[PDB]
Amino acid sequence: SEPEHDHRKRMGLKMLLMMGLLLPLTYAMKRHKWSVLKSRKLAYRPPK
Amino acid sequence: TDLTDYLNRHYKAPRMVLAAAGGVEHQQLLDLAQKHLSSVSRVYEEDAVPGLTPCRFTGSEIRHRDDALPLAHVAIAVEGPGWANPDNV
Repeated sequence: SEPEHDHRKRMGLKMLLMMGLLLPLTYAMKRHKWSVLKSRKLAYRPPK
Repeated sequence: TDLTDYLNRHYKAPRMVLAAAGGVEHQQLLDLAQKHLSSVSRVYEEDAVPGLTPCRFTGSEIRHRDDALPLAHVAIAVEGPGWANPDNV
């Protein structure tokens, strides 16, 4: 039923290593491009 | 008291330039500075010399949104070198 087993698991660990390499890169990029926003403090100065 | 302390600390003698430009000569101005401007402070009063620390430039952004104004003013700048650096020219 499965003559595909060894090559499937080969692509499996290749995918796992590639995903574990390329996911913190995009995570750090997203954290940078949103840490420009999350440091924003707002103030309201009405004329009273 | 705050103004008295400020004038005692920061209006000292070695931080003053007496500058004259125009129809004057240096000898009469020097005699007038000797007569009138002598003995300004000549003292530190605590043996604590005040100085200057290098102030860091940081990148930031301030937005004062007020939409009832007719026009918008935006100033964008980077860090300049200083007075003593020739590349200012």
